[PDB]
Amino acid sequence: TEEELKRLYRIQKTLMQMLRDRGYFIADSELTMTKQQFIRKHGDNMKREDLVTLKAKRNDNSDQLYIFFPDEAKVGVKTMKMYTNRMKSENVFRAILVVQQNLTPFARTCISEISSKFHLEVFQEAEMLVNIKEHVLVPEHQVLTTEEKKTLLERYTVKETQLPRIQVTDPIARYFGLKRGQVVKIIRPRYVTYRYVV
Amino acid sequence: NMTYSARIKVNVQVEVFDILIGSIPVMVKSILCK
Amino acid sequence: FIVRLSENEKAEDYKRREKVLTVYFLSTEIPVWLLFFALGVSSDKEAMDLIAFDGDDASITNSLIASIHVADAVCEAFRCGNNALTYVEQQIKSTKFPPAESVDECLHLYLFPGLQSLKKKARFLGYMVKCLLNSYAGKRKCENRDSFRNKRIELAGELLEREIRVHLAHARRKMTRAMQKHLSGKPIEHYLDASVITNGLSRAFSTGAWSHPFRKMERVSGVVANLGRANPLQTLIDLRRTRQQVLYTGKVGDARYPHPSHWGRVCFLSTPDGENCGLVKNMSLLGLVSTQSLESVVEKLFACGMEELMDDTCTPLFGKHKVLLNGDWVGLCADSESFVAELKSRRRQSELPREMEIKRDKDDNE
Amino acid sequence: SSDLQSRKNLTEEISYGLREAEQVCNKQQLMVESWRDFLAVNGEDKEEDSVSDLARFCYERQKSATLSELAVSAFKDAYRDVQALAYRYGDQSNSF
Amino acid sequence: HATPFSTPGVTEITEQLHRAGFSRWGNERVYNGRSGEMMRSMIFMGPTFYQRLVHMSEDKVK
Amino acid sequence: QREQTMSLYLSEYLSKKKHGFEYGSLEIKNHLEKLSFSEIVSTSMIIFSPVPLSPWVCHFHISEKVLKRKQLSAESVVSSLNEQYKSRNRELKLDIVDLDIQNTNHCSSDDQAMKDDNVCITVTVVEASKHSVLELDAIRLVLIPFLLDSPVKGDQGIKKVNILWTDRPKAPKRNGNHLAGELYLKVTMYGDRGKRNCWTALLETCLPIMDMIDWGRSHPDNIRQCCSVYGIDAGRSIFVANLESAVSDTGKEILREHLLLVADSLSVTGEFVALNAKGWSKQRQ
Amino acid sequence: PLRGAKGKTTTESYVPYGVIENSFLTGLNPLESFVHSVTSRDSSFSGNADLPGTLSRRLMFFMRDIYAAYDGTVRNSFGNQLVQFTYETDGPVE
Amino acid sequence: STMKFCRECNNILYPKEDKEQKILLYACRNCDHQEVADNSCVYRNEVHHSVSERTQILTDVASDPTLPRTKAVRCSKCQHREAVFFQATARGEEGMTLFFVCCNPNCGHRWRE
DNA sequence: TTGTGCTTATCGGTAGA
RNA sequence: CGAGAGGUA
DNA sequence: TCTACCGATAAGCACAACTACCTCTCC
Ligand SMILES: */O=C1\[N]C([N])=NC2=C1N=[C]N2[C]1O[C]([C]OP([O])(=O)OP([O])(=O)OP([O])([O])=O)[C]([O])[C]1[O]
Ligand SMILES: [Zn+2]
Ligand SMILES: [Zn+2]
Ligand SMILES: [Zn+2]
Repeated sequence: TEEELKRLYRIQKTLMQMLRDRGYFIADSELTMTKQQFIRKHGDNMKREDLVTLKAKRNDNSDQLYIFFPDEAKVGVKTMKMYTNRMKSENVFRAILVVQQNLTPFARTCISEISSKFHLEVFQEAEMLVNIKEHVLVPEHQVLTTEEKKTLLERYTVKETQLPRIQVTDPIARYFGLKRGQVVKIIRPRYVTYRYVV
Repeated sequence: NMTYSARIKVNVQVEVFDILIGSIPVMVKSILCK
Repeated sequence: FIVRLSENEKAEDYKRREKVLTVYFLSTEIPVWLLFFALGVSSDKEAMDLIAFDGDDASITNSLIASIHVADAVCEAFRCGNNALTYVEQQIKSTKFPPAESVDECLHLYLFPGLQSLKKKARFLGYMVKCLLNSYAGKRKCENRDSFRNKRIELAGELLEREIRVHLAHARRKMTRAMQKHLSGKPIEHYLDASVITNGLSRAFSTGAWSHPFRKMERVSGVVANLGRANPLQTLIDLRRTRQQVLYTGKVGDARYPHPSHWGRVCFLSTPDGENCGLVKNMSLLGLVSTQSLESVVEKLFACGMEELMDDTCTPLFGKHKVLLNGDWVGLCADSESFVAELKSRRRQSELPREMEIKRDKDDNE
Repeated sequence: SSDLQSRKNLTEEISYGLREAEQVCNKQQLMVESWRDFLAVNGEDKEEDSVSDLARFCYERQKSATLSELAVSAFKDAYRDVQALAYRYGDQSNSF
Repeated sequence: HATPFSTPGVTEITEQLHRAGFSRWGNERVYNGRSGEMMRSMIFMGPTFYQRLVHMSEDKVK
Repeated sequence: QREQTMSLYLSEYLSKKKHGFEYGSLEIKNHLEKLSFSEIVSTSMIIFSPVPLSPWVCHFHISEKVLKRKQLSAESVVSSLNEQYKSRNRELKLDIVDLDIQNTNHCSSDDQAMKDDNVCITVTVVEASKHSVLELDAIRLVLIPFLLDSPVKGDQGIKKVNILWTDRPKAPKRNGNHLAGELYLKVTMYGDRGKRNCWTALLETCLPIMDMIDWGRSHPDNIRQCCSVYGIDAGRSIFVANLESAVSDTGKEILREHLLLVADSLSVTGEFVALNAKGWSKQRQ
Repeated sequence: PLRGAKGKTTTESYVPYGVIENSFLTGLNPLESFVHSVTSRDSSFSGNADLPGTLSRRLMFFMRDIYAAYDGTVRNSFGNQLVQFTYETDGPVE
Repeated sequence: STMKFCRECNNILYPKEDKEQKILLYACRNCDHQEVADNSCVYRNEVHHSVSERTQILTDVASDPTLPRTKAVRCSKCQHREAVFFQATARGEEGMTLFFVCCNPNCGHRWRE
């Protein structure tokens, strides 16, 4: 079953790279590690449980995101309820669910009904095999802050609506964890452009 | 500005126990043409 | 008469869904083996001998076995007795507008009227099934609409004939309606209308709309055109044209490019540039159109040495080729080469009609 | 051409060039997966059969699309040299 | 004769035109009508059959 | 789209070995190309052999030349057939429990002996002491058409793979643009009408061979799904490249600004809308 | 191959491919003229001309509302939507 | 795919299996006649993939793919970089060997790896 | 004669309480 | 006032 | 134990198939 082991290794490496790109203080030990080290530090069987860690932001120690790996596929509402209870108890506001199959409509309703309280992200194992950011076609993406957004809107004297739009379902927005109302700075290989997440 | 046609006649006998049907246009230099 | 090779949908389960042979006769959708055994056949071996496939293929054998099984399951004890005739009579009588004739009468004047014998039409059906199977196997090429070998033209003997027939039918309907309204409650010169046909012909010639060969409504245009007096060449080339009726002339398809059958018949170098390119074809200088022959060539063909077709279905053919006259099986010939040579010699001596085509092909052996 | 002899030489050269282009097209048509055993450097006794069947190549080409495109490309490549003969057999004062 | 599929050869046409006292290629030396000088290159001249079409200039004025 | 053209580029570490690129491309083509079992078997027949508990057994005779050409063996194809049977197992709605396949170079078949170098593959059905499978029509119409369509090499998703040479690829190299030639592969896959994308399925098939395929340049040839896989910017770049290629093939010279303006105008809302009225209405909405 | 099938296993469609050794000066055989006419029948302006017009109309309906403003940005007529922040303008003296 | 006719009934026979006899027999549904079978063969078909009849000419099915072309290897007899490469077994060697055939119309040279 | 959408609608088809 | 067929770029 | 929405696939129906002109010939 070494194919599953290397698949999980690639998934973990891609997740760590995404977290480092998003600024969650990922150590170089977890980034420069090899497959031999990964399987030596794992043991006999991981059962998709050792990968569940908790990462906090570099600038702010209060903000933290926990990656949860489900024990089995075709997850239902009981696992979602358990995850929500765990997040409420541990007082965390972000979580990443690396699922195997597609979610159920009831799971979608549950995750959309409590989206205002906490924000959740769902990623498939087929999508996290190749790093999207590490590609020759994808240019550099820079997320702007509130002050930068205000200065950009004041310099051109243009409303946030009158800007090029990028959907939330786009792979880059989910890679950077972008929410609605945030603008990004794109540098093309010079002239730059800005996209509004709607 | 009229039609160059020829009349058609056939005898009809009604039994209980040559009439005119129509005119067909005639092509020039046909079997019936001056 | 249509024989179609498609999968079985009537009384078919999930496991048994494969191509079978069906017969579309008088909108009845009857199996082919029931029709075979109804036409004086009482053995499967004789039916297989009639359909002389003469090839090794698994799909054809599977289709034949499926057809036999479907025929067996449709009617019980269809081989013994006249059960097939009763079944086909019931199928015919179940139509929306069944004919007033019985089963025996509908099998004579409706099914292959050219063959008087009840057993010869079974052989013709077997030949048709053999041809269909050979075409399906790929040994025989299918007919194409671009070649002039499969196309016939009609200038005035049939183009105005259908208009005359429909106008006469309308006049007869009006006359009988007037008679029914007038008799109950007179010379024959008043019942028959003398202006309806003339007005219809005038409208057809003026508006240009002509009756469709296969549809009562949806009159086609472009049949009757005008002439030009700019120069005599224009009126000479306007009187010599051929039109191909294609739906949505915007996408003609294959019938736009010259065909090898256009050799010496129509001009492959002069076509009207535009939307109707390829549809209108100018006839060549040495172009003639054959008319209907008045004399019968059956006696002359039998005098050359052609023998009559066998009435019994038990006697097969060894090397005797098939003789087809206007698509009708008229007899058999031992050697095709000498028969064709003698027929051509008789034709060249003013003993046969000059507008006759003699075709001898070694592929179909006919 | 300058005279009749030059015209005859040009006609013969054009005929030979067309024959060479056809031969090149037939050779290029063999670049398929069915002739991998023949294209290999080994001992094959069917070398004469590949050149004896000349009329079958046309039928095989006209029944396929990729083969037809490859044949067209090869024929154009071999016919560029044939077209390049007008500068040799043409005069400077030629209007065309 | 000028039958389409039975056209005479170019050599026959050249010989026929040469026997008439003109150049074999159909070109003749011409002189400019404005200045009188002789042109360097011969001009091909021949009585071709032309036609007049029904389209007129005054029928298109709108 | 049903064709769903893809594009995969080779890695740069194969240049160290002599003729490394050609061998890598050939190995990839041999790995991820579909080869049906019907193209390998020459004669298929059913023989009444009679605890086996199988009234009818299926014989599939395969010549050794085809196996040598395709670099396959009898054990390999038997294992592939077993894996295909045990993977989906959704068809063949019969009273069949399992299915065991045997291999024998010589079989006791006296019907024909035209080929002496052709091995025989015997497929034996398993019945739980019943007569629901004793019929021949069901076996012939279900079991025979099923395993003949089961692939022995590659997966069912990939239709055809061809090796092409290019000089101006859509995805350039990182920084070593000195070379002016590549030997990338073009992959055509059947159109997945479901929610699963063809790119994700291709990523799963290429798990045994990951380092050889350069995933930093491989991109789908389609424009719409590229925006969903890699992002709107990658789709815009591919669209600009395709527009430039079309303009160059048309024989005309068009400035870059016009093409860039068209590309930016057709992707204002983060999605390449169509030129019909529906796309304009959606963009305005 | 011209006679329907090249000796039968039968054929259904063909892609014509022929080479004419003669030229237009020496004359053309009737079969050569037939081949040339078949090849040249595909050339027609009005046979395929609706596609360029439809494409031009649908592209104009998308691109006619794009203009550049006094601020240097490329705006849109509907709601002053921003399309490009800066025109490319390789030669910016304009 | 193998059909036979009874010598007494002259009708199609249907294969069947007998539990007590443990042999293959053919019987027709019209007459009670069960004859003995030969070779114990009930189906035989040559595997052919010609399911698309009268359609392989118009549509390019690509039954015979073309060999790939490369521009990296350089020929010896001529200085032409374009050549076709493929894998095929040798006369007696075991394994796959990469070959190269020059694409120059005037060269016609082939060589191994 | 096809090329895209667009709406039924029509069967399953999974969870799911 | 429309409708049907041909032609010009 | 018995649905409630969700999904894949016919199906029947729509709109659309380039511009600017000039002619005849029924209404
Ligand atoms: O359907 C058409 N649509 C459209 N926009 N223009 C058009 C259409 N059909 C014809 N045209 C116009 O005609 C000319 C064709 O050029 P032509 O035939 O008058 O001259 P040449 O030089 O091409 O050919 P010859 O006579 O040999 O000298 C097009 O320009 C087009 O505008
Ligand atoms: Zn065997
Ligand atoms: Zn019997
Ligand atoms: Zn060389």
